[PDB]
Order: sequence, then C-alpha cells, then structure tokens
Amino acid sequence: KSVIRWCTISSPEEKKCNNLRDLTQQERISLTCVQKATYLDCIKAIANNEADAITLDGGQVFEAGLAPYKLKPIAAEVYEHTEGSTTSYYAVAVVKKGTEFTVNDLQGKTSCHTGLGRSAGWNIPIGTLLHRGAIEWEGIESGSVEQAVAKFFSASCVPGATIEQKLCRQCKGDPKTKCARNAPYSGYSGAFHCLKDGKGDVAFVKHTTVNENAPDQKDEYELLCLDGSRQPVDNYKTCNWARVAAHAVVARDDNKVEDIWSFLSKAQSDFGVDTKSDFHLFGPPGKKDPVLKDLLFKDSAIMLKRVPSLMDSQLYLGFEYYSAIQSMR
Ligand SMILES: [Fe+3]
Repeated sequence: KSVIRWCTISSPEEKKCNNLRDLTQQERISLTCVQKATYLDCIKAIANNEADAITLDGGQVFEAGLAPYKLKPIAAEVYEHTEGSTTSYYAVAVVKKGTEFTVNDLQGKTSCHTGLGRSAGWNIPIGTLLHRGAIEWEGIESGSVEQAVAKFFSASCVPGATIEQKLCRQCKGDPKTKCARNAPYSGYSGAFHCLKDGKGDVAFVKHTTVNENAPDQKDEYELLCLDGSRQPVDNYKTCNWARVAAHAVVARDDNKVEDIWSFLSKAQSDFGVDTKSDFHLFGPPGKKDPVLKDLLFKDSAIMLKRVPSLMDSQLYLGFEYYSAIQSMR
C-alpha cells in the first residue's frame, strides 16, 4: 500500500535492504532501497523527497538537522546496558597491550578512525585533544581541523577525509576506495581492524567494538584513559572519553514519519534479536569482514525506540555535545 524508501551508503547495505524489501513485500507498509555515495548524499535525497529514512551516527544527525535539510531523529538505537538497555554508548580508545604510550604520548602516533565527523571516531577524540591542548587549532579561520590533526598524528586512516593525504595514508584498499566512507577500515569494526593489522597505534571506537571483533583475544588489547592510565577493555565505564547519543533514524518532519515508524516497529518485531528468521535487522555481532558490519543499523543495536516528536537534532544530541560539534565545525 504505502512504501518507504531507505537510503543506503554501500553495496552490502543495499543488499541487506533489498533482502528486507523481499521479506516485507506483503506488509501494508513496504520498502524500497536506493543507494547513494555517502550519507550526505542520502541526507540530500531525503530532504529532496527521493528517499525517506537513514540511520546516522550522532555526528551525522547534527549535519542532517542543519538547514537546508532540517531532518529530525525519529527513532534511536538501543544498546545493551548492565541495567537493562540504554540509547547511548561510550567512545573509547583501543590500543594493543605492551605498547606503552598514554593519552599524553599520542603525538606522532598513527591512528584509526571510524570516519570523519563521526562521534566516537572523530568528534569525541579530536574534540577532546583540542580541549586538552594536544592538537592546536585556532578556529575555523586558521584552516581545517583535518590539517591540525594531520599535523598531530604521523599518519591516519580517517574514512571521508578530503583535504589531508596523511589522514588516508593508513587505509586499506584500492586508491579510489581506500579512504571512502564505506572503505574496509571504515566504521567501528574497520577502525579496529586498522589497529589489529598494525596500521594504527590507536583506534577510536566504541565500548562493544573489541567484543564484536576479537572476543577471544580481547586481553591482547586495552583502553587508553583520559587520566593517563591503561585499563582493560571491559573497564569502559571508568575508562571512556565520552557517553554519546545513539545512532538515530532521521527523516523529514512531515507525516511520513508514522509510516516509517510503523514499518520499523513491525520489522524489529519480526526480525529483531529474538527472530526465528534467518534475516537479522541488527547484526548479529561477531567476527566477520568489516564491510559486512553495521549494515543499516549497528550490529550492537538490540532495539529501536521512538524519539519524542518534539526533539530535534539539538535536543536529541543534547546541548553540550551539540556545542562541542559546532565549535570544531
Ligand atoms: Fe557512532
């Protein structure tokens, strides 16, 4: 009857979306999938009524909420929390055991990031190191944050970086695709593999990333904490760089939001973590090639929760994280 258009940003993603399309062809709200080059092309397409929805990291919810787009988060991913579940996660910095540098010794190291402008992979680590005085950046007029970061680290893999060569030097893949936002070393799992393969000394990822990727070998890794110590991977509640809002589905502020939520509400009922189907909407998490990870929704999401309609992107991210992204922008 009514169709919603999901906007995807990679070929494994479009494939996953088209599999869900085939499984919901008999539902009152059906699905079709369009694929774009980047999440930004998807924000443009949705604001242009060529697509209806996409899940975005908190840093990208920020951009989606800006004029001329003015898309709003309509549903948030929920992650497992010791006390039930939460719509937030922790940004951590993962290093290997037996290297011995602290957060104060990061100058000249190589680094692995989920993507330019993402919460855990960029906004939180780069924003924190500017605040601590480690990365010297004197405002946007002084040039880009990319330039300041490429001065700090000796080389990096930062998917989506465009000004600095050095920020794509450590990425794996074809020349044309190695530093793309859907490259091999992109996302939480991609940045973890960049560290595992020795292409970075530190990977800026989230609290579930080592479990999702090397659960057997997680004691070969540890976390770099803000107080200068190193703690085990499971000690992220006391060794994290920030708690950030969950990834969220964004949409135009118009009446299609109810069709999108009814579609999502039913799809996680049928294909959620307790599904009897072979199709999983969320993950499952576990070792597999990183380009197959966090497709449509993160592998670590366990449910979607409706966001109150009165929350826009600023209220969703919170005033403090919103002004932190505005000050690096
Ligand atoms: Fe994220």
